[PDB]
Formats: sequence, C-alpha cells, structure tokens
Amino acid sequence: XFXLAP
Amino acid sequence: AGEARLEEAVNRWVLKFYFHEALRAFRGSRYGDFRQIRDIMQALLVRPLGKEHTVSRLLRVMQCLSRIEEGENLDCSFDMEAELTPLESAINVLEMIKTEFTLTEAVVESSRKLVKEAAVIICIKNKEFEKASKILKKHMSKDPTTQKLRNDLLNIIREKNLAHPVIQNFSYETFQQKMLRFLESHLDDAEPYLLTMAKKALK
Repeated sequence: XFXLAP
Repeated sequence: AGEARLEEAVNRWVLKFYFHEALRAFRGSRYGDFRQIRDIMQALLVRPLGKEHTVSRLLRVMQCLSRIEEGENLDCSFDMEAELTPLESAINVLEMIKTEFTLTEAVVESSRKLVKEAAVIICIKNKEFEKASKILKKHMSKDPTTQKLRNDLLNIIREKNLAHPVIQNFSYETFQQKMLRFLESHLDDAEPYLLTMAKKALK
C-alpha cells in the first residue's frame, strides 16, 4: 500500500 | 472478524486526521512537526484501511510532499534499488498524480517545472555536478517549458559557478510552499472527523 519517509 | 471493519474505519479516521495536521504543519513551515506526523502515517499504512478514493489521493500528495520536504538531503533515498535523489522521486510521484488524478499536461507543467528546477539546483549546491547534468539531460532536454532554464544551468554546471544568480536567488522555502498550494488545490478541504469530535468533547 506507500513509502512516505526514507 | 467484524472487529476488522471496526479497525479499518478507525484507521481511516486516524489517517485522515494526521494528514490534515501534516498539511497544517507544512503550511506553517513547521517541517519538524510534519516529519513526526509523516512517521505516524507511515506506521499506520501497514494496517488495513479498506479503501477509498480519498485515501489514495491523500497518500499520493503525502508521498510527493515528503519527498519535497527531504529534497535538500541527497543522502536520502525513496527507492533503495534506484539511485534517485528525493526531488527526482518527487517528479515520479507527480507523474503518478497526473495520471491517477486525470490532470492535463497544461495543469501540471508549471509545478512540475518547479521540481525539475529544484532537483538540478540542489545537486549543483552540493557540488554533485555529474548528477545535475544527468537530471538536466533527462528532465529538461525535452521539456519545452525548461529550454531557457536548461540553457542557464548548462553553463553553471560547466563553470561550477555556485555564485550564479540562478543558484543564489533560488529559495527552497518559496519552492516548497508553491508545491503545497498546487497539491492542496486537488484535494478535498473538509475537516477530519476526529477533529470535529474533539471540538465537541472540549466544549
């Protein structure tokens, strides 16, 4: 479901 | 497992509440608060959310803003298999936004141009001239709106002239807020349900 932070 | 639909509804409420407060922190240039709220949303995303169109759109905008907020940190990566700078990743998210939000090339070209400008300039200021040329060639050599900008940056890269007015007059604060105003214009502006219920509890 997203990669928001590094 | 009717409790699953219960958690899904609450997780949606929680995600929308912290997204609203993350936008508020970004709008007030409280980027440290934005970072902390971003980390809350990241941890929440592993839990079931059912799905909405609202959640998908807000997560795309959150994705884009988070890469922009980290754009001056070239040590940061948003794909460990890729070698993209954060603002390069912001460009890719913007393209996903254009497709998923069904936006025209005319509506997105100006703000996308701002990200391309920032992506090259940040590499220049870090003296990463080889990366700057690669980003410039990939994202501006074809873009009709960046032909004059490409002409200026090519000489700056060749001369390694970090004192050029294009580099010195660039303001990342102004760039960040322009990006937020554009991204927010494509989202619902309703106050989150948790906020409304909190106001009634404190009455």
